[PDB]
Amino acid sequence: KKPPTVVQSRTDVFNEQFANEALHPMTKVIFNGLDVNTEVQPLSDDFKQISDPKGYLTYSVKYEDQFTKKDKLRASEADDRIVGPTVNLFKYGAAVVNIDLNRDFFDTATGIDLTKGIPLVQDLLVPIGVTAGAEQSAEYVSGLLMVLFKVMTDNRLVIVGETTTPMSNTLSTVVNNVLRTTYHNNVGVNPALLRDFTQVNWLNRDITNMLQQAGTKYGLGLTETRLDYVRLVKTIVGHALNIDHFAASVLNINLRALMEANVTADDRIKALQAHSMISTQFHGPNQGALRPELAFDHDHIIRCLMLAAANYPRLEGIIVQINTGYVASANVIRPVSEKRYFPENLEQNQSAARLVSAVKARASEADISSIHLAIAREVSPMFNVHELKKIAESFEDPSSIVVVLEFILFALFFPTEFNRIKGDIQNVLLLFFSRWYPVEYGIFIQRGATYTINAAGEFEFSGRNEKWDQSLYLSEHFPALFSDVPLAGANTIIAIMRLFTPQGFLRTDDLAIAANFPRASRNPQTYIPYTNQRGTVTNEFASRFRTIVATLANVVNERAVQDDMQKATRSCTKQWLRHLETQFDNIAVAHTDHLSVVYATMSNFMLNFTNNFSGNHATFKPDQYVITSPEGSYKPIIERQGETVDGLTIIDTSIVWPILCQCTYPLVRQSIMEEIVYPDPSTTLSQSLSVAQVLSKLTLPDAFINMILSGGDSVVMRTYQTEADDDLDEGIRMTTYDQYLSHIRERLHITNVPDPIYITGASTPDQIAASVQATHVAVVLYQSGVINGSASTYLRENEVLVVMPDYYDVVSRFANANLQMNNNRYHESVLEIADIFDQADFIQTSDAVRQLRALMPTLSTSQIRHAIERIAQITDVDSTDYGKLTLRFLGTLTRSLKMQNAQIRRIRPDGTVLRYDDQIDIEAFRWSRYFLDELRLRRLSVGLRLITNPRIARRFDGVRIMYLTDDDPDPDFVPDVPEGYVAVQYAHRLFSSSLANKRNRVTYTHPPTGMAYPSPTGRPHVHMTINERAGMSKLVADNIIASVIKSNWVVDIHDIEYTAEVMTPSEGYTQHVDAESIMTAPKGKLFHLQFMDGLLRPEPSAFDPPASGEDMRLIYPLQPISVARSMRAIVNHNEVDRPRGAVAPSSYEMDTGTLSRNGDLLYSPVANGQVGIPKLEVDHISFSNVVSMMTANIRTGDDMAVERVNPDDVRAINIRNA
Repeated sequence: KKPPTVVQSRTDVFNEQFANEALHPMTKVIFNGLDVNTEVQPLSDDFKQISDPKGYLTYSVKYEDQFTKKDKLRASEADDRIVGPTVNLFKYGAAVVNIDLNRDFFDTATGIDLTKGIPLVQDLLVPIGVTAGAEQSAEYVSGLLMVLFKVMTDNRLVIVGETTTPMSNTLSTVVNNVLRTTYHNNVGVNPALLRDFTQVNWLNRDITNMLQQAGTKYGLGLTETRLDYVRLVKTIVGHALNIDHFAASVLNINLRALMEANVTADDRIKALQAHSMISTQFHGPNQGALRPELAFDHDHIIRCLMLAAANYPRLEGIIVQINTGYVASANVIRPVSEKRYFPENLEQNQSAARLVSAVKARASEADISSIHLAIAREVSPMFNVHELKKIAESFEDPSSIVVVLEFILFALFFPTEFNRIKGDIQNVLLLFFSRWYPVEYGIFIQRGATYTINAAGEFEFSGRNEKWDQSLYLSEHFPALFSDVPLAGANTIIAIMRLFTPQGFLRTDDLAIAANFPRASRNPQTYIPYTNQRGTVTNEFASRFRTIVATLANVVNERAVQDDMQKATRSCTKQWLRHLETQFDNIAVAHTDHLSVVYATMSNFMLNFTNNFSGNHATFKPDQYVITSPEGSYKPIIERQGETVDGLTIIDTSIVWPILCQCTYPLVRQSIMEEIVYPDPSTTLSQSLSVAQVLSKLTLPDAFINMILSGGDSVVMRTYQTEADDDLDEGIRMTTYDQYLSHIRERLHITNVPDPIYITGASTPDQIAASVQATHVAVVLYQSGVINGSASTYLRENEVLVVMPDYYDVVSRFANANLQMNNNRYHESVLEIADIFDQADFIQTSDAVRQLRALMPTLSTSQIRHAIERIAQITDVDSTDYGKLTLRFLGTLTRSLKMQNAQIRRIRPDGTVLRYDDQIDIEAFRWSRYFLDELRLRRLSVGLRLITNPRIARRFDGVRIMYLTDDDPDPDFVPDVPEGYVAVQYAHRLFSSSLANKRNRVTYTHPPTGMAYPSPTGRPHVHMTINERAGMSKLVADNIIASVIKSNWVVDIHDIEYTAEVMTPSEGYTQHVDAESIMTAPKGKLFHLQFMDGLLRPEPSAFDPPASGEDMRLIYPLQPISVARSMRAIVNHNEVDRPRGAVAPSSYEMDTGTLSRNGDLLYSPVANGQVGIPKLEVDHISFSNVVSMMTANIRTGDDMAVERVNPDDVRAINIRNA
């Protein structure tokens, strides 16, 4: 390579040993403004800032090609921007008008295909174990998941785009009563603008009839103007757009939570004071309420950081690397190549040759990558359990007291990292005491080598001489040397363990709570190792080491004279023990003045979210949270698995020998002044936001499918009937105890209810009602005895689930007075968990999600895995230039954890999952709200009203085969079953091959008569109902469709799926559907039937010679087709005033109404003194709404500029109390 010219490298060692000082900062000019040095990024990249909003539902028109005219209609020049694109979409000749999902919002980038009318996503939920072409029907059920997913993640926030203001004398008076003084250039399309502009007379009459009612009042444009309180400029205007109320409700939730958060851009200063030095100052710029911002979400970030520690245990390497980057950027400890482990004329002394082999064998070289790592491990959270670097000592000589002095200095410099490995230090120290104090060692062992904490606060010592392992750190056993309980006879061992006590204080996170940062406790309190020591002659931290060595020089003296070693070999020990006295006085000025303001400001970072230490080694344990789940195993947060970050778990206690001796500090040298480097906030702020932005959207498809399937779990019950004339559901509902133990009992420890009562036969129904009113699920437990006839009347009426231990003679447990209940009279049916449980954010029991689970196929724990990997393929998350460095660091595995009804609970150190406690855990752990944001539950409730809308539910099931003529075509015509038919359920027992007339024929047997009907000609009038269509022969299906044409049967097939597009008579039928595929197809094939609206057919001339053929029609629907129809046949008939069956638009489509103070949309009031009906209560669809949009004077989420002022002296910064 290079290596340069060893003369030039000999002056390299001379250069880096004798460094100097430069860089005077004075310039120094008058500035009559605000001297901005740094900029601040926004705390939450949350909102997009689109200008013209696109709705969820838009109009769609299929024109009839003959009556229409393909020109653009030309109104007046001022009206063509308002009325123009409406009359060009509802142009004269519109056959049908359908209301469907918007294609350029639910575009091809989200994988939703809206070509066939319904949403269809390809490979989200595919049923397994079916025929290879039977997955098409399940795409609708997985299509509505992605439509619900896009509404939920719709973070748009409308800014006023390119509006225009017309003159009032340029618009006609039929528009000038409508237009509210301005309008966007993209006005959209809405049939209320068709008033006095459309050619069609009955449509112009029906819209004039509706807009003159009291029930509606259509407007367009500016309604509200929230002028600001101080600057007097307009901030939030409400424009009455032309947009549907499912998209206008989401756009108002994004504004009602941005402007009514009342946290400005100046609260980013609170997030800088945490990520900078203590008692620094930030000035200006006072941007006020014209620069709003979301509050930093405390409940969500601390909820995802408990998944991110469980799924990704390499997260400890992220937070330490961010904390190491703050230590190395402070220039806090700088190594040098000059050793001073020994005083002058002691290393070459022959007496201490046994001593200098014990200090130079422990003191490693001063590598800066590990001293900075040792500081940063302290305030960091612990995820992998730290274990000790193995120290092999036998404690033979009195010069082996160095190893104990290694542990004293490691207990004072790093008391937090002393606690995490204090047990493996006992494994070394029990070889120390057992070879120096053998009389008092056995007195200590007979009490115990470990102890536990009793519930009554006592110390239950075990009594077993056990070597400690770093597992048992998570269990209830403690190291027994650190109990600080006096023992009679062992007074010396307890006295030396009083030298490992910490010398610090307990500082609350005052700058982190006010910054509203994530914390995993109630009072976030960290342990700073030593108090700032301003203005003292004798340093009160260095004087602690005076009294430690004064005890250790009596321990090493009694060990020396017991084995009558030399006067010289003992004097060289005590000269070395007071050389550690002198070298500690030089650095205790610089630890307790310059480190104690670094450990203070590192305890306020965003990602240092746990308590590290309390102040007592005898009682403290880390709060062991887990991610519990009833349908899986709990994954602990703090969990020893040895998964290193390549040297992060191995704690090296030899780090204190370079810290004590061969490290120069920026306060020891007074004589130059170092001009202490205050690090900038933006390096550790932007590394903490980028991690908290990546993992906030990392379990985002993990959360969505596990929110829909939250109640998808089920139990097995039986329904014992107790009277006559009962159905399958009425009766006493009874399940087994093992079915209760696996599913229902673990969900009662989550919902925090008492145990249900044990009814013993002698239980009145006012006792069972006491358990149902307390435990909110209707579940009681059986114990013994015979339950009286009084309580059987209560369990029948309220459907209370009774839990039995076994199904052994179950009627004998009830006092069956009616004698209708029998051991073989029941209906073994399922019972979903969502049907008996209900909480706010635990089980989604809403009526929208209730329907989708009935449309999903038989799922698995492998298809939920495929549905998560498919959503994360679609939505590639936002990833900054630091976030890509973290995602390929953790980095790949996520599917090891069940997320079914996952909550966050503590555990006992024994291993049992505790309940939620109102006074120990934080309030963000009681209900993990599907691990979602605060906003995206409010967007979700608008999305649930969009899925259960009948206007988009166009997955048509059920089909009818009949042989009527097609002379008046319309999709609404379900053919009526005639008068004298006989309804017959389909079964394979009916059709069979029978020799009839010299030929084997398929023979139908009519079940009311039993007659055999071999030919399909003389078969009776039968209304056959097919429910199965599975295992059906092809020859049988040939006979049935032959029986429809010949013998006029009506065949219903209820178990089919199809879509339907309403054609026009000029376009005609493009593609047909055969009757072979309508019978012999797999269960999940999604058909596409085309129906023709024969209302706009060309009426034939009166002198036309007639044609020959007839238009027949074989396949008919069951339910009304075109539920999405708004208007139909927009023409004017020449004989009659309005055409046959042509419909008028509903008045709810034209109603702006007002905007409520909460932010919900309201219709127009029907009378005075009446609050208007909210638009999300009814199932009607409104296409004009008031959307709260911000103006050009807001600028949500830009970089604001501050002034950082460094403090003057690093010794003048107070830490405690404040």
